[PDB]
Amino acid sequence: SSELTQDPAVSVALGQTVRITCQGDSLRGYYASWYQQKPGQAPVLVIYGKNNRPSGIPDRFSGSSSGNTASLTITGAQAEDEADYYCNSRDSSGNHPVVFGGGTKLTVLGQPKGAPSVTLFPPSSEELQANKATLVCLISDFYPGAVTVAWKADSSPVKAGVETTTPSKQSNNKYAASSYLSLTPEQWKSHRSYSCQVTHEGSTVEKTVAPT
Amino acid sequence: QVQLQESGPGLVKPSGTLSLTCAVSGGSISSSNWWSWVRQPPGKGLEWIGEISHGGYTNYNPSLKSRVTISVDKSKNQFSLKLSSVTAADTAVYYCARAPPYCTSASCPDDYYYYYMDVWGKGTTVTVSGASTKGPSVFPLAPSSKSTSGGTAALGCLVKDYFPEPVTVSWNSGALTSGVHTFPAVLQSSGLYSLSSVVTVPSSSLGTQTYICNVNHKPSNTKVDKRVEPKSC
Repeated sequence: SSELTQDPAVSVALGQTVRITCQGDSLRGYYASWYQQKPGQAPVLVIYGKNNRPSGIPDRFSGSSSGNTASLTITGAQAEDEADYYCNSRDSSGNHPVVFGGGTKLTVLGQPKGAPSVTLFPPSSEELQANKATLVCLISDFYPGAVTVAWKADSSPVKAGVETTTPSKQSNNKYAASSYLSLTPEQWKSHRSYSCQVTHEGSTVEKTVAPT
Repeated sequence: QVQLQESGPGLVKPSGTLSLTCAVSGGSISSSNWWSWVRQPPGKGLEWIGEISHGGYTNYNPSLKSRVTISVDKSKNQFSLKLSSVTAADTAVYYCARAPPYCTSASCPDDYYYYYMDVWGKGTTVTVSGASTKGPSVFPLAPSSKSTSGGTAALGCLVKDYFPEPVTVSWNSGALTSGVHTFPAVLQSSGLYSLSSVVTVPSSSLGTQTYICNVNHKPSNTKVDKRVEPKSC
């Protein structure tokens, strides 16, 4: 296609080599640049002028091009190379506006799986005295990035007042999520306990807190 | 050594005008450089907005040209972006950036003045919405025996019921970075956000150190510094 295109996703095994390719008419006679972006972070230039690495970029990144395609190669991929990679050009038309590829999300396979670390906080004294009550269930360091969360009041299920996030990618490529249970102060103070139950790949971690 | 920092309003009303500034440090706006803007809608890719040189010359994305003005302020060493008639499609993180002098047209005398953006700001989050801004209510998440496991204790801060995004959290005015985990916000049924930030610390440091979370909600011009102390009582 004439437009600047790259596959939306590709995977590579730890320590293997992967080539990310961009294709478009604007690459003809053009020295492309490439940008790495991780969730929650600004883009970082990794290749410019077809094949030049900025200072600080490791030598396992390289670039090449011919005709209407340009490629970013990662040789000996490491876990920290998991990111979205965008190619960049300027169109030959008009006054040459800047165009980005759609980005290729690179998954690095073989990273360690992990059960979630779960911390459950009770309502603070300050919040209770403000006539509100929130339990905070923080869930981190799990891989793969899928989880389900359930809450208990004493031994019974409670679903009113529950709000739970989608999992988010941490800097170590594991995932995080949080779940909040809203209660009244009188409900909190009159129960024996409340529990957060986190299920991840068939196993469950439950934490319990009690008023005191 | 050029570094860039965006500032923005957080919320812009629909059909209103977005105004952003980028503060340049470690270099002069008057140097040969293309001071640039890029944006990224939530969950989507990068879109270049435009560029300006110190002399006033501009180039804009043709799909945005009719609504964009980029300007430069020599004396304050800043450049800026105005985007008029905004809609929900303009909700995005906006980045300022620097591109060195370039020449990519076939008519260029030289070929080695490549185009690229090597320096990027942190980004500022712009939400186009008719709803009202609401500052957060911050509560401590005290360390206790039940939030401690062996030699490591968790403590944190709960940031409740704010709009729009984002909130940033630091600890001890930035002097505490190890073990800090600020979680992505939940979007509640009310349309308000809440998030938590937790730090893991040695359990033997709980009596000897002071822990303060610094919550910044720039959209509502609110900052809260919340002391987090062990439970006791």
